[PDB]
Amino acid sequence: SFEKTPAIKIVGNKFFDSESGEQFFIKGIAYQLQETSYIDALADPKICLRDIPFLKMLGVNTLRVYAIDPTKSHDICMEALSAEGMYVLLDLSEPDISINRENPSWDVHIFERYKSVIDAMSSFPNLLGYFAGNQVTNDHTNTFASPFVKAAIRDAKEYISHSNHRKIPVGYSTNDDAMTRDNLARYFVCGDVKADFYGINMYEWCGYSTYGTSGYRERTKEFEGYPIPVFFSEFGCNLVRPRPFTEVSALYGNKMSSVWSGGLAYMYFEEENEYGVVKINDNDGVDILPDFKNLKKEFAKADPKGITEEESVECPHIAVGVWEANEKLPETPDRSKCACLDEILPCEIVPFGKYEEYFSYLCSKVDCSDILANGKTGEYGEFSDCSVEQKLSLQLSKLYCKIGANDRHCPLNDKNVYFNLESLQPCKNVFDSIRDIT
Ligand SMILES: OC[C@H]1O[C@@H](O[C@@H]2[C@@H](O)[C@H](O[C@@H]3[C@@H](O)[C@@H](O[C@@H]4[C@@H](O)[C@H](O[C@@H]5[C@@H](O)[C@H](O)O[C@H](CO)[C@H]5O)O[C@H](CO)[C@H]4O)O[C@H](CO)[C@H]3O)O[C@H](CO)[C@H]2O)[C@H](O)[C@@H](O)[C@@H]1O
Ligand SMILES: *[C@H]1O[C@H](CO)[C@@H](O)[C@H](O[C@@H]2O[C@H](CO)[C@@H](O)[C@H](O[C@@H]3O[C@H](CO)[C@@H](O)[C@H](O[C@@H]4O[C@H](CO)[C@@H](O)[C@H](O)[C@H]4O)[C@H]3O)[C@H]2O)[C@H]1O
Repeated sequence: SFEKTPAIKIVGNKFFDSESGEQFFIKGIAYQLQETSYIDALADPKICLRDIPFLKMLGVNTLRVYAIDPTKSHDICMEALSAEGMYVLLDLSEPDISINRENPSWDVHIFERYKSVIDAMSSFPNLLGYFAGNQVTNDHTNTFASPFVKAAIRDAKEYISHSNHRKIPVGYSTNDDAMTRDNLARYFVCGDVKADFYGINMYEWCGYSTYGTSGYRERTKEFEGYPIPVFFSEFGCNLVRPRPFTEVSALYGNKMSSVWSGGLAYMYFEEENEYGVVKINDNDGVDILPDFKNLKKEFAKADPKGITEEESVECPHIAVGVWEANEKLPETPDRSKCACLDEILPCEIVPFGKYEEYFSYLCSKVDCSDILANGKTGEYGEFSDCSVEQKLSLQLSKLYCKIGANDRHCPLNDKNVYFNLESLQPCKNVFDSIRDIT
């Protein structure tokens, strides 16, 4: 039963309870513990059922979760959250499968991860939204990663649209770098593809600050009229402790409630970074920290005055060293096309420092244009959406064919290289593409 959490929908630049029609404001906290490299607390009832009572005391209605394991069940925890009126904002990526901001790709491997999370989590009415990326671009040196994130938003949205699932919105979470902030926010609502909502990591308010002096007034004037819901994906600067959380009074106050859809405190668990409101002891029990009462009191005080439901933008121009995100986006990764490489290529490589070494080597012998992806120029190779191993295998196979010894000896020395016997057996279009490529 999900009665206490009606699905939230988006109308204009606001969230609304789909049953009541009242504006929904996020009063949230980040909930993530640091087998899989990440820990999925929502897959383990002994963890989530310990914490929900404290989350209830805090007064939160939303958790932000950075990584789930899609191979595990989540209904116990999601139902337990619903019973307390709590929703989940969830990233689609995980640290080891996270668009690489320094070497960006939007490919079948990352897309498969995204689909897996969508198929694991979309049945829950209290799944508020998905993040298709989190601070990928983070300064003026890696703005070219943003077209890859936009492609991911488009493709996650399309995958959801074509699925039988409720049309859970797909958004983006960004940092607060002064040089890139404005351009990023415009980019994610520009042209033909838009984020559904937008979260900003917001640490401008530290200790006993004010609306005017923190920078909140400037950010609020900045986002006034923004076409999609906007909120703080993180808040809780820890410069002064115990954190007063007096920013909460401002965020849900009259001047900010008309622009922002609330925010999520960072974070629940105390870990090496010192941002918790609770600490898990040696006995796996919850010890409440000095911050907890302050957040609780502020959330309890917060009463945002909302409206009721009944009541294309130009992309930033390109400038070298300032903004290098092309409006033109990578294509939707094509699992079938890429899977036909596994079938027809003579020389294959099992997944692995070696990528950079081997691409350097192979791309000195054959033309790697077909696997390159350039977010600055909007030039994306025909097989740039395949997995890194598929891309490497393509180049190795091209070299094998160029040598033409046809002796089943693949021209790269590595235990991970093998000749593909399936290649000898008598995907038609991909074959034509690859046969053409030789
Ligand atoms: O670095 C790891 C971390 O980085 C994040 O991205 C950051 C981003 O948060 C950052 O945003 C800038 C804010 O820090 C902002 O904050 C200023 C605030 O710190 C300052 O505090 C006062 C303090 O200086 C004083 O001594 O004592 C008083 C006590 O009351 C404090 O209030 O107050 C300023 C105004 O008075 C306030 O602006 O400043 C700028 C301008 O808005 C923000 O851009 O920018 C970083 C560098 O560009 C950026 O890397 C990520 O989100 C996170 O994931 C990473 O882990
Ligand atoms: C906001 O600021 C606080 C404190 O200043 C900071 O600790 C937060 O950092 C997040 O904390 C979480 C743990 O509490 C982490 O899970 C989280 O990490 C990020 O999670 C996303 C979601 O799964 C992944 O996509 C990240 O993975 C990296 O992604 C980048 C961009 O795609 C890639 O370049 C990297 O290859 C990849 O590792 C991941 O680190 C963490 O961000 C702040 O959000």
